[PDB]
Amino acid sequence: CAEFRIKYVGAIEEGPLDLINYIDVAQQDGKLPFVPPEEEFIMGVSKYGIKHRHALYLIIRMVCYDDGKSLLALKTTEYSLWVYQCNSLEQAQAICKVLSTAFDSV
Amino acid sequence: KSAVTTVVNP
Repeated sequence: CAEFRIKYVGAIEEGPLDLINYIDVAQQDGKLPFVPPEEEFIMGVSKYGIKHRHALYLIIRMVCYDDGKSLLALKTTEYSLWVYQCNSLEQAQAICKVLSTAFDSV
Repeated sequence: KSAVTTVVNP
């Protein structure tokens, strides 16, 4: 149950490499924007779910790269692809670390 | 060292 600081991007109504592309296509079209508004939201990573809540069983994959900022990607379930934006890469990678044991928590 | 990290659901 740790809390974080992020920026929001948007949502859609085999490996992680494919997930990055689907954002880059939906970004070059205009479905989801590149640079977000400065509005800072809390992304709490609890045992219950991603605290607007997301499951821990239905979640599949988390990706973080460098679009000196970063990006984020989820996979809840017809599939969903929730996209965010982190302050840096290290903190974006640090969120994965929480999911590494929160998965082993259930 | 790393550049892009991920975690898969078992």
